[PDB]
Amino acid sequence: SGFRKMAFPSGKVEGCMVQVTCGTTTLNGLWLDDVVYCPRHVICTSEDMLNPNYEDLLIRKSNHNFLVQAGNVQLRVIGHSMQNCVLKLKVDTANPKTPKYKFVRIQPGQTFSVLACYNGSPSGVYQCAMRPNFTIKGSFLNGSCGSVGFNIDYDCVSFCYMHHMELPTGVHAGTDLEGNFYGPFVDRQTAQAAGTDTTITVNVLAWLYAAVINGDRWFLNRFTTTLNDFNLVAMKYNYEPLTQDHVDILGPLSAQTGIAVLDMCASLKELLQNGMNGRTILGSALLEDEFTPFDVVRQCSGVTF
Amino acid sequence: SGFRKMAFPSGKVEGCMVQVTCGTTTLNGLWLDDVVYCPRHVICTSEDMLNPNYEDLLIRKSNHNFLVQAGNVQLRVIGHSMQNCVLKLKVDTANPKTPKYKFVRIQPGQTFSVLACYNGSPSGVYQCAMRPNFTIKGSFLNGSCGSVGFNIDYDCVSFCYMHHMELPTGVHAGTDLEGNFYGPFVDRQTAQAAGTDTTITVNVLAWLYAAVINGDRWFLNRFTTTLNDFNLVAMKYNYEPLTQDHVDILGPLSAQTGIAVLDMCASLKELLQNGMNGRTILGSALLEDEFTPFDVVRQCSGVTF
Ligand SMILES: [Cl-]
Repeated sequence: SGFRKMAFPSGKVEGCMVQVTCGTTTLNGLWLDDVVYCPRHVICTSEDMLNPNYEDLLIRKSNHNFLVQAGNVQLRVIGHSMQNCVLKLKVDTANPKTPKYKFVRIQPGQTFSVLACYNGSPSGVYQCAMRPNFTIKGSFLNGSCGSVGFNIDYDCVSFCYMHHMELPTGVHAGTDLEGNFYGPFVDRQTAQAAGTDTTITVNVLAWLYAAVINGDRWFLNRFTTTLNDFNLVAMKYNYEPLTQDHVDILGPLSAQTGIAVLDMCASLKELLQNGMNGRTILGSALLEDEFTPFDVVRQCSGVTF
Repeated sequence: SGFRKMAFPSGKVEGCMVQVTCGTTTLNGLWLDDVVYCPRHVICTSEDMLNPNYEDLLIRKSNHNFLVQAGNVQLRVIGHSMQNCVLKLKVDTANPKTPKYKFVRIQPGQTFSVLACYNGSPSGVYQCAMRPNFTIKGSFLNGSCGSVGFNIDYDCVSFCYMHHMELPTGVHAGTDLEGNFYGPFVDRQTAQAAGTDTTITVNVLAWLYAAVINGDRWFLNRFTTTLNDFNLVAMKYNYEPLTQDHVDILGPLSAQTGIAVLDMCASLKELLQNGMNGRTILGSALLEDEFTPFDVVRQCSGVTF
């Protein structure tokens, strides 16, 4: 029993982290087969970041200007190219630790693990979600760019995020591994602000199911609701509208616990309207929305990799 | 910026996890050099656990009864012994992935990362603390025993916990790697209940410092206090008494932020007496106590391994 915010084991990704230095700038790269992926802003100065022209800045860079180091050993760069907001540095040696991997672009509401790194060295691992406003709430300091987010399906690492930017509000923005930013953000130091941080309703419901499975039940009530009635309350509280697709995804948790999805929605409705009254659910005093239904099933069943 | 509940990278420990089977019971073992460590209750049936005599049960076991498997490859057991509540299974092959390591017995209030495993396979990683009542609040299902907790200091893994038992209240108990239980718990299925779950005051204060560093400051006030005055409130709210040793440990965070330790204590006092008023601190609606002062410095500075 027990339910914790749990990251995937990070060893398969640790073996892919390298240091990338261009001039005075050092960040992290991801070494898969004979390619190292990193943020293109490695080529920028702090000045350049206000209004960088990356294609022009890249003209002054050659293969030998990209210093790539794996632990204590230097990698030889034999080519480089820009794809959207990432650079692909072709090296002469395939990473011998390359896991089975995929690149995936995730949807808002999906979760993933981040391996925070500095100077190519892993510092820690934690769990995040792609927020509905396409930011993530991470833990990133200067030098952490190029750290990646991922999921694991048995032996295959699906990389979904690379870290690029911190907004003035302290939230984080980045790209998929094809170099396309999530949301409207760009790799320049400019006035770009995050939209409404909507709560991921289907994830809250999954976590309430997790609570029931693990003994926390005080919030269950005698009520039910409808999708349309619940969504009137969801709107008031800046929650994502619940759809029939969400209901269907919660089917397995509903079957396991015997609590109809719409009954759990009525529990959530009362929690939103009345608060917690100083009580806790799975050790939290607020409604947690960074566990997906699949996360809950996984952790409550013991799936391994 | 940002502050997250962060575990250590788990790769060095992943390479040490094996499966141990005795008769009908399968759990996890830790393979370091030519020894595999696991809970001695692997030799028990579900019946045996009410009142097991481990020395008598072990008489009926030989080396060949302990099936140890590392991934898909079987290890040959050439000896076995019991040390307190763990078994040490000597194998004929040293683990080639053995990291630099130490065994440490931690103090209540200290934190560590857990690599939850099943059938010798890692499932996830998360951060815990040794509670003042010597339980931990983990996420463990049947088959997770033998999963370990650890800290990393650059390249050295300090193993501090091995998982053994779940109490009827859903909290968890286990041993150090010498097989001595934390607290008064025993590896039998009996009436043993946890004591008061005291809040780790020095950790709350460290996390409040983390909040100030990362932009959350609304709880700072115009007040100060003394150790003795603060401890009158700590007692009322089931907080650990704050000592001068704790004050000294917070010195570096006090120097960085310019907020005197006793001023932060006065902020905490007001939070305990008045609640949060529906506000949050670092994304939490309660006072988090599973970050140590060293954790906060580490995450706010970017230490790597
Ligand atoms: Cl909370």
